[PDB]
Amino acid sequence: MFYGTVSSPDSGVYEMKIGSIIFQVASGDITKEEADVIVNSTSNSFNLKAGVSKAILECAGQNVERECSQQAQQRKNDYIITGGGFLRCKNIIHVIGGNDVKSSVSSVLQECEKKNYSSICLPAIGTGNAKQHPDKVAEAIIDAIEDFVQKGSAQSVKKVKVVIFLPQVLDVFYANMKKREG
Ligand SMILES: CC(=O)Nc1ccccc1O
Ligand SMILES: [Cl-]
Ligand SMILES: [Cl-]
Repeated sequence: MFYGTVSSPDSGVYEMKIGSIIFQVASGDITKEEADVIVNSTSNSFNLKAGVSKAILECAGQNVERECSQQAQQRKNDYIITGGGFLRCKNIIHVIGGNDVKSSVSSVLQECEKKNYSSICLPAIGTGNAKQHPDKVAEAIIDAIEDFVQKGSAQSVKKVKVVIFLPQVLDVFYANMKKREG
């Protein structure tokens, strides 16, 4: 059930179908990507600037930084949605790196359906400052997408891409895809 075949459409990029969704992984700088939503993996204060969060907040700009701290003071949030600033996206969804990764990805998918968005790009959530294990993170991200497909929830969402800072973490994601393939 659900899983297609792993192939490489471009050097260093690997993909497979999960239901109707194209799931892709690659190594690189996520701030150079274009997608409807880019995901940030941050602290429970939404003001971290270390690792992926440093690159995202510096490239998005000061207006996005201020939107984050404004929402953080308003209520207790599991995640926040801001504009894209100077990134090539419509919105940034800022998730907490130390939280359950399957839950965080499920929330991102649901928010993207609510906006009728088609494409998402995320980092290896939790593997930076939060120091979650890469094998557990890969299993959680792919499980969230499988659950979303099984429930019949994929309508607008067509492409989910993980852009991963360390090539060694990319290798862990690729092995998990091969374990699942049809
Ligand atoms: C998960 C995470 O923070 N990754 C990352 C991305 C870019 C630079 C440094 C990094 O550690
Ligand atoms: Cl993290
Ligand atoms: Cl990453």
